[PDB]
Amino acid sequence: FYTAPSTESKFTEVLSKAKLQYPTSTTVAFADDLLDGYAASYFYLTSDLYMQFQVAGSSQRSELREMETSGDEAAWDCTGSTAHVASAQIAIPVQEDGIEEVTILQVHDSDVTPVLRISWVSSITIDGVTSEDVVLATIRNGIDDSTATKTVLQAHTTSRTEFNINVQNSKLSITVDGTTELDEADISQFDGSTCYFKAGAFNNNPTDTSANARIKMYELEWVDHH
Ligand SMILES: O=C(O)[C@H]1O[C@@H](O[C@H]2[C@H](O)[C@H](O)[C@H](O)O[C@@H]2C(=O)O)[C@@H](O)[C@@H](O)[C@@H]1O
Repeated sequence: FYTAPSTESKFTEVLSKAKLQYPTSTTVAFADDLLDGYAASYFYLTSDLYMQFQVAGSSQRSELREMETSGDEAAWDCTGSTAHVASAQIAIPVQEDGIEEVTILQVHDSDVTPVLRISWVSSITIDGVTSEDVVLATIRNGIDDSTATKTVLQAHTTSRTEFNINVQNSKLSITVDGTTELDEADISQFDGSTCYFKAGAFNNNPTDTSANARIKMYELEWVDHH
């Protein structure tokens, strides 16, 4: 009794270029599975046509991982001259009690390091400034450095919001509803790495391991160019 996101043509291309991971890193549905009507409590189309991801547990995820239509995994040069762009229209609902951070978009390297996470956070303190209920960009400072540079992008709203990630020439930019909120952040620390996009709900440090994080996407696409 779940409608598949594949029933909406606006998702055909991204699903053809994705695989779904749930609840950890193992793939539960490949592109062909997704295109053939895959749907479950953790991944389904709502009545008003959002692709909704839902998951409970610490560091558990319901997440799409960028793929090539060939079936190759996406593995583009993180710092190369070819622009890689991810665009999404995301409605972040008020999260259930005990949900503290939910990652909704990533640039991830082809090993174990997220280059960028865009996440909702209940709270965050950056250089002495605490912000409540915001959308955050987190860029890891290196593969061998567990620390990250964090940037507030937006006050959380339930309204559908346009996010754009543009990666090119060792820099990364983020726009929110068309306004630049992170302007050519350096990611040269991933020279020599390959990268891919992810999108969905990835539940970070919940205080209630039973609560469900929940994220809705009205549009989603990832492209490259030159
Ligand atoms: O909480 C920390 O100690 C560090 O977490 C970092 O983000 C994590 C994130 O919580 C997820 O587990 C993800 O899978 O891996 C990320 C990682 O880079 O290890 C950063 O938030 C960092 O600022 C924290 O120091």
